[PDB]
Amino acid sequence: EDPFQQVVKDTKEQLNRINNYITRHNTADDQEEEIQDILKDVEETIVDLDRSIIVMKRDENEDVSGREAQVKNIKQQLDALKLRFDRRI
Amino acid sequence: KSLRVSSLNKDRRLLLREFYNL
Repeated sequence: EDPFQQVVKDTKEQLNRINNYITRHNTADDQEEEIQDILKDVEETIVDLDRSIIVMKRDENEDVSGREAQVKNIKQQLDALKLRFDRRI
Repeated sequence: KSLRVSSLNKDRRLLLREFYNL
């Protein structure tokens, strides 16, 4: 919807897509470089979401607690995924 | 198959643009 919500949605979708892939190829791979590149891009995307929250928080007419909870959730999704990725044997 | 989500990079740039409107 707003640019922030769109990126949130794209990021969860992007993480979910790799997660589905890992389930189907859980052995240690064609997409190995690709997955590393996308995960690093996701890291830097979350930094952008956090900066965006920082600036919005300056506006006393904004409550960023909903956005903060969405970013925390994405970070949890990313952390769970990174471990799955790392542990393919 | 590509794992990449379409419009992800476009959407990030729109975020950063918004970031400089604020």
